[PDB]
Amino acid sequence: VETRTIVRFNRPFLMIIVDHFTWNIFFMSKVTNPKQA
Amino acid sequence: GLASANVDFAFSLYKQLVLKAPDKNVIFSPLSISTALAFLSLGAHNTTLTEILKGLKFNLTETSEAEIHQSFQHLLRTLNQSSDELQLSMGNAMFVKEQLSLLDRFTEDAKRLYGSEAFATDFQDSAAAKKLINDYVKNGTRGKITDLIKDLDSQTMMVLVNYIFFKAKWEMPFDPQDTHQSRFYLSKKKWVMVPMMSLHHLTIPYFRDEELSCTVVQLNYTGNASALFILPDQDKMEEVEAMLLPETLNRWGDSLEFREIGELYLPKFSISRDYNLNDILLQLGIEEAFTSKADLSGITGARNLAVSQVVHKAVLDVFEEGTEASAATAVKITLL
Repeated sequence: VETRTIVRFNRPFLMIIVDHFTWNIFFMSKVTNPKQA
Repeated sequence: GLASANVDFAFSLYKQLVLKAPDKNVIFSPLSISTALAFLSLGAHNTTLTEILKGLKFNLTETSEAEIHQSFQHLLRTLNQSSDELQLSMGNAMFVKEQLSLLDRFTEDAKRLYGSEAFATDFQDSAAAKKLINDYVKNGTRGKITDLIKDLDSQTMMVLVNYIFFKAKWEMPFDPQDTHQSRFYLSKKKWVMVPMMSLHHLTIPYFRDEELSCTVVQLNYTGNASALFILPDQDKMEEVEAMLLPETLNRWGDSLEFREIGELYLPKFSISRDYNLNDILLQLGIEEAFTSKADLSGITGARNLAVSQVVHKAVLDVFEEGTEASAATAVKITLL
């Protein structure tokens, strides 16, 4: 029996866009409904 | 040591947004809003000033005014990078009523600390002043934020504007050949079919937060920026939101470790929101600035200015090659 990791963003999630050094937050978001362009 | 204040402000504002409409998409730039209010605070005194600075979550027993503004000055210097690899720009502007003489200290501080542009505007023609400001924001956001200002009172004396623009490539981009339609569950019962991008056999920073019932992964951009994704277990979103604190972000950062992930699936999406932030800023303790007791006499020397509205608009676009995001904030200041 092997151990594996699967990640599926198939329900509401958070996305935080951050600066590499300070981790200051440029953008904060929650996707409850992924509307299309 | 002051990024924690901006993170505190970001999460405190987030929670207020979600309390008013728990099921809507959220997108905003806390850094844009913080910068605009710090810019405004250059003209504030007494209770108006301390409420703004504490509302931005700075600790005034440990940090001086000068240190606060310098931290925004330093941030602005770094958030202006440009290459096909990563574009990040931020700008500040003041739109000043025609004939209105500003204090030398305010003008000099704004230029030195916020790098601000200034424009004389005839606010009596509100449609023209609106066009002027909206075109300025459209240019600064490369067409992404249009109609930041939906209306202006003809009694407006000054508008402070901040915009941010971000365009980045993934360090590990998705291949559209492997983007396929599958279900995204809005709730345990309701689903929508969306294009799910995928990556395989990848090693990225990963943390399963068993205590907070969520999974955290970091997807880097090419350049000095990263995306942190947090996936709450079903029905745990509201509690994960309550745990959004600077200490939680720090703990996540300390706990991420490279891990081999067999499959990762992320939807393509493009969202947009606009806000009137008056009520939320009032909840965070910013009150006198909006009233006849406002003390903004540091702008012209006259205590006859109050904040009428603070508005914000932001957009987020996520796709196989990278991400495009932008936002802008306007602080409308009217005559008392």
